[PDB]
Amino acid sequence: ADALGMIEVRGFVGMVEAADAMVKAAKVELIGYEKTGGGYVTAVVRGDVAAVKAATEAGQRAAERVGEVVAVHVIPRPHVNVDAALPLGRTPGMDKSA
Amino acid sequence: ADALGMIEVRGFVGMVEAADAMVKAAKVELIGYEKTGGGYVTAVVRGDVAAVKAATEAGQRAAERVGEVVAVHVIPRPHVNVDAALPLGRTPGMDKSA
Amino acid sequence: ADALGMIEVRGFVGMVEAADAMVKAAKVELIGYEKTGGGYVTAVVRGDVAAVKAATEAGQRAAERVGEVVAVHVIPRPHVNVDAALPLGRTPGMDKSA
Amino acid sequence: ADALGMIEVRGFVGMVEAADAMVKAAKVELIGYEKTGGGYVTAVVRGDVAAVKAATEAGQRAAERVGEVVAVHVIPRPHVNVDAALPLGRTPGMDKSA
Amino acid sequence: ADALGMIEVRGFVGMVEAADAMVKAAKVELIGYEKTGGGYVTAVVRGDVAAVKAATEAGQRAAERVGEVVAVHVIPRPHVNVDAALPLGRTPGMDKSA
Amino acid sequence: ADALGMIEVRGFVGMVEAADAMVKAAKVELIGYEKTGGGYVTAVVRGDVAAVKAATEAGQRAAERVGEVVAVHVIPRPHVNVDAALPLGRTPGMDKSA
Repeated sequence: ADALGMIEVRGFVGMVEAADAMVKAAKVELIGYEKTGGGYVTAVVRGDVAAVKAATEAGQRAAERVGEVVAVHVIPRPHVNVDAALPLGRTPGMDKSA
Repeated sequence: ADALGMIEVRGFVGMVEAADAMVKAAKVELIGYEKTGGGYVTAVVRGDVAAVKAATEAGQRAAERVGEVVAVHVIPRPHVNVDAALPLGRTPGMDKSA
Repeated sequence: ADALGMIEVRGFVGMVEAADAMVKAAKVELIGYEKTGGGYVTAVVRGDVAAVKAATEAGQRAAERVGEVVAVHVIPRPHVNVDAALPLGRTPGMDKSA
Repeated sequence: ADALGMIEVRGFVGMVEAADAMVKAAKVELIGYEKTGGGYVTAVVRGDVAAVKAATEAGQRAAERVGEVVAVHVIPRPHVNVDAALPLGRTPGMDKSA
Repeated sequence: ADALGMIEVRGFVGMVEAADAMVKAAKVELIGYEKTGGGYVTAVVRGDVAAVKAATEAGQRAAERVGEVVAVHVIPRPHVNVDAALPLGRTPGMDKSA
Repeated sequence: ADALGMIEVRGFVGMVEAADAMVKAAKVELIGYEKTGGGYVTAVVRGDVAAVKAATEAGQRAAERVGEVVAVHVIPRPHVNVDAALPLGRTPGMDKSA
């Protein structure tokens, strides 16, 4: 599975800026955003480990100027159970080559 | 794609005043508002880069008199993945010109 | 469009008292209330500029005795885009004379 | 219209005790409860003005022993627009006598 | 009606530990849990007064070690209006012997 | 019934890292995650008592590096009423062996 990048912000605007910067910096796909209430939202991007690493670093830098960044993290090889149980945009089995 | 303008406020009233001020200040379309819970809401406008910039600065000014503004930001050239994955009122492909 | 009055309270009871006082003080219609989570709720009334001004002032005075008022604001002539994009009870086109 | 009694608590348990105490203290009907997020909930009772006043004071007393009461308020003669626009268990027109 | 026991925790894990300890300590039924947002959740158990009293005391002791307990309370004889209007797992009339 | 493991975090990213670490550390199934609002989320894993214990300690370790962990707890032998009333991924009766 592709690597996993996540930028959590207590602020929609900052999360949007994180997402925009990430997809512009590297070959990663913004698959969606998670809403957990209380003003907390998370931008999720996926791609190769190198791409997700470069995107996440750029997303953090730019979002920090506009909003309240809660967390920034990269998971190079997410477990298949994680992708199946959590909404991260790469449901196992969703593949034409499968 | 149109430029993107956003005023985030922990308060519906302040966001409404922001939104009202933006569409009055320049030729921009208020496409809707995002609810992220915890009292956090974001007014979203779209238009040309010059127009959205003029709108947001007036919106920040107006919202600040009524509420606690959380974030104010403009993205002149938002990435297509962002408009596709996030609800910003400019879904790629939604155009009569095709 | 009719003028717009809004009383935001972090407390349902105080918001209800705001709403009750507003419709009693002047010729304005309580069109509903907006729920943005985190305990935040907003009472929305509409009517002529003078009526909404008198209502909002009475709503603020009484609500302040019972709850936590977040914001109080009046918009005399809300933009048509605001009424169309936001739930303020006067959707443009919803008129028998139209 | 019946008088309106309300006990708002940042805590479900405290609200439940408030509601229980109100309907036990006087001839009032617990019509339901409002959820505004952030842990905020409001118990709503309806009945004659004397009954709701007796209920709320007992409810405040009982809720205070269990939780953090946010607001306590009585509206003897609520405006018809309020009962029509807000969920208080006495929708105008809902009556067999017509 | 059976007695009513409630353990409110600002934390799902602590609420789960409360619920588990309660049903293990005495003859009470965990009927469900109430979600009021802001991280607030409440475990609700019902049974005879003695059983609910023993359960609630054990639920409080164990939950306090794991999470943030907001409120703990027992209602021996909840009013019929409470069980009808609030989701506490004993809707009046839901009985085969009725 | 399988043992129950839980990592609660006020942050989606920290919870995702917890969940990822748990299923990687031991033979446990991430059954899902609970959303209680206010930014609070809980990762839920099921498996043998030894496995879930190994998972949670690794999950706490991993989540703590990324976010603010709210609660960490293991229930070796959860009561059947808990699995029936709460969404923990092991509904009693859901078994081919019957």
